[PDB]
Amino acid sequence: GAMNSSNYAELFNNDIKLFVDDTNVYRVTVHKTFEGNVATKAINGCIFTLNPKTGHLFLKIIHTSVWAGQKRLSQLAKWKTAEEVSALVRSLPKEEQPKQIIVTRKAMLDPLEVHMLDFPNIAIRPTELRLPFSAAMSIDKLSDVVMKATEPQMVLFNIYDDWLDRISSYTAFSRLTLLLRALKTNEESAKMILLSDPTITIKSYHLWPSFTDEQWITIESQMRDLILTEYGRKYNV
Amino acid sequence: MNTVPFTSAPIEVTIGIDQYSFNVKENQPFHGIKDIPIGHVHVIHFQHADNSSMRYGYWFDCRMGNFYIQYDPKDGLYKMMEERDGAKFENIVHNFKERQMMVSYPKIDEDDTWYNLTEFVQMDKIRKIVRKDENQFSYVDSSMTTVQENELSDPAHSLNYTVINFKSREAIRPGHEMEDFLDKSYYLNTVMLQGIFKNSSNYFGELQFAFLNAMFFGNYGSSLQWHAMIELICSSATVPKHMLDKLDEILYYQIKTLPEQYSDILLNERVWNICLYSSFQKNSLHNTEKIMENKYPELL
Ligand SMILES: CCc1nnsc1C(=O)N(CC)CC
Repeated sequence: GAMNSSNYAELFNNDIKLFVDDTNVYRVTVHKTFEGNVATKAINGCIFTLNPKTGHLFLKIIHTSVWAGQKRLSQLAKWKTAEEVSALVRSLPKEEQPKQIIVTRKAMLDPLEVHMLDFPNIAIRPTELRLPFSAAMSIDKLSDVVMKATEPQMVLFNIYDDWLDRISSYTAFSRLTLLLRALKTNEESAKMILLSDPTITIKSYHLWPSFTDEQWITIESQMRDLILTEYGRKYNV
Repeated sequence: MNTVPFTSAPIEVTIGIDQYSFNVKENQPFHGIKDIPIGHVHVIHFQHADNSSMRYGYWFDCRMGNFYIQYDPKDGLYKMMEERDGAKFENIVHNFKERQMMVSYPKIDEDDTWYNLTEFVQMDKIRKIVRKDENQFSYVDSSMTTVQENELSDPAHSLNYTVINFKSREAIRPGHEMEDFLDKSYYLNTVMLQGIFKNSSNYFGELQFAFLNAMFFGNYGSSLQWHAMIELICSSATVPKHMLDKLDEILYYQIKTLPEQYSDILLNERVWNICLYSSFQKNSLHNTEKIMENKYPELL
């Protein structure tokens, strides 16, 4: 059934699973026509498909050409997401296919279910968690590869860099969701915190800076403050 | 005009024939039902005074044989049986009619309610849904489950309705996932009409039979089946014009005949709102929409 606070540790057991977030698949800038009416112009999007145990990210880039001449694009985006996730599963060896797929938005359930009819033993699950994966496009390297794409393209990342050499999956997922929650609530402040010290760099093969354990504790604490703050600045508390 | 005589009525029971129902007292001198119109299927059904649990009854066609009812005190129900001896039967019936011990199926139907509810229902199709080949008539009751319900137990007692499942490989062409799920015309017209049912008359007959079992026996799986067959039409953008017009007449008479106090259970809000107001056919069911609005606007 649905994934929630009660069954959170299930994410880090040894059953292969993937989160699918579709919030950045269909992206537009809304603007004005010469006649003063409003039009949208699409920009490149991405499906965010993530193994929460290993950190492997399957970033399917959605090129704006896929929308050409199509109607009802927000509905199409959900079905295009499900088509691409099903294609990814079929591309994997059987022993690498997930046993569950968890969609971050419930409107993806029926599209994914129908595209995965060939896979009756892969459970499609919603979740009650309000996960911050929409903020993936605030990670500069992921944003950069999406915007530069000139054709459909799959790019593979590890969203945990090398963290699993020192911390568990539970702890790495918690750090990731904290970082992303901060970038979502105040991207500018969040990015200031991550780069403030010019001596800590981002390795070419990494997404995040190379913090020591002590520096991660400092960073994580600065991110919590920002989140509570914005929760005050928002609500006035 | 045909007759279904009763040996006796040893227990107090409510007996219904079609949309008519009447009460019989324990050991009342009741010996059956005469003047039954020829040319239609019929259903005789029973609800005991002492255990309203289990409504049950028998679908039959008097052209296919001479049928009678007899209470069985071991199995505790009114059983339909066939009399093979034609002259033994006319004699039984004639003597009962002479003693005026049979109620008469009422002659005037200004709106022909029963024809309109059974227009496409044939005995031969009923007998394929309800499998018991040694009898010319078909037993149905409140508790019988459908094949599809059994998938999600005793098969000899199942309702073998046609399985409809909107998230199934039968319903969804590979490569047309979105198209086929949002517009079920290929599942309606190619899979079901051309492939399985062969024509719309047979589709409508199963839809009508499912409704009637839902209404007369409170059979839950039958109600599920009725609504799924409606939803499959309403969710198809491409439906033969004759089918849409006929469907409007079909549903109109079903909603007209439904007990006003059973709409809480036998009508599925989601299906009806989608069918009358959101589906491709939201504008093609004027009479059904008119009577649903003037009779169950709460549900909507
Ligand atoms: C269906 C035959 C029958 N049996 N007892 S009364 C009756 C009848 O003609 N009714 C029921 C009152 C008309 C509504």
